[PDB]
Amino acid sequence: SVYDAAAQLTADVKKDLRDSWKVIGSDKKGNGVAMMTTLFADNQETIGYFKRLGDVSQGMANDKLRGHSITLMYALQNFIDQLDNPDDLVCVVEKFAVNHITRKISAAEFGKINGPIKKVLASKNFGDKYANAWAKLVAVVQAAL
Amino acid sequence: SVYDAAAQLTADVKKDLRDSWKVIGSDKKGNGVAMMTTLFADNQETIGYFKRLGDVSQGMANDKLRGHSITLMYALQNFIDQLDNPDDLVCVVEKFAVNHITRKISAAEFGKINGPIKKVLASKNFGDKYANAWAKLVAVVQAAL
Ligand code: HEM
Ligand code: HEM
Repeated sequence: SVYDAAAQLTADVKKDLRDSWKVIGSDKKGNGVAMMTTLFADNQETIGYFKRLGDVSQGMANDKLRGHSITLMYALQNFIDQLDNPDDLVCVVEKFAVNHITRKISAAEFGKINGPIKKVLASKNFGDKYANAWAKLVAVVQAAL
Repeated sequence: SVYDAAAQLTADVKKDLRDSWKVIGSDKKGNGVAMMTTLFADNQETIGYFKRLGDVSQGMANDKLRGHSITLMYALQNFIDQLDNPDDLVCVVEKFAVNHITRKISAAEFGKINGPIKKVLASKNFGDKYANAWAKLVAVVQAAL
């Protein structure tokens, strides 16, 4: 249940999400592309889904990948801004869930983003505590897939 | 080209866009839904395109419409944040252009959003000068359709 999952976002989890987002959200282009390239490097089997983006190995030089990556960060910004109201968080989560359901992305495969997030956070000196907080937010989307 | 349309946006236009966005972008849920409901009220012929959202006459109560409306405002937030780097603005614009090209939305049809934007701006006392500024930003997307 997406609603039960959303209920897991306690006061402490919400603060950790906001505190870490202040840092990684300040450079959407840089961190967005970093998240994507890490996903492709650590999980080669997912590259097939991103056929439209072309040669993703080009990274920042790939205009489609850069546009996609920046936009992905605004999806996260959206989630963060909705933390105060669970009903609004749920409706935006289900909107993006549909974007992935149509792409045939399962909850299990969506969860492969946790690795990349953990690594990007770690590069900015945010440890497991923060990685786990983000895993709970990702879990809300997983519940809708 | 899209780059040409983007590179054209002058300092004064960007100033008006950012000044007005500070206000209408401060209540994404409220103004986003207002924009969509106005589009449906003034251009009833577009309702059919949004059948995935269900009964759009439900307004704020429609969770799918609310989720869509909030997300649409983040696309605009994205545009506004990229104003000073045409290269980044172009790649995000082309990303969203694809979202509409796949739905068979022509440049002319996409321009129907200007009416609703003008009205929402006016509700906050931003006159024609501001509506014209926004029409220029919308024109950047039209250059990609
Ligand atoms: C934090 C997690 C993630 C977020 C916030 C997210 C967000 C997004 C957004 C906003 C889009 C664009 C939707 C559209 O315009 O159609 C997108 C597209 C896509 N996402 Fe994700 N995504 C995430 C994780 C993943 C993962 C882990 C996979 C794959 C294993 C995935 C696969 C896709 C695919 C295939 C597309 C379509 C790309 C295209 O052809 O343009 N996403 N995602
Ligand atoms: C300020 C201008 C506009 C912006 C920034 C915008 C933004 C968006 C965004 C972000 C999406 C979601 C893309 C996806 O997840 O697939 C969307 C979907 C859509 N847009 Fe727009 N849009 C605008 C104007 C229009 C206009 C004027 C029309 C039609 C005359 C239109 C028709 C559509 C349709 C049919 C969808 C699909 C809705 C669905 O089934 O979920 N858009 N738009």
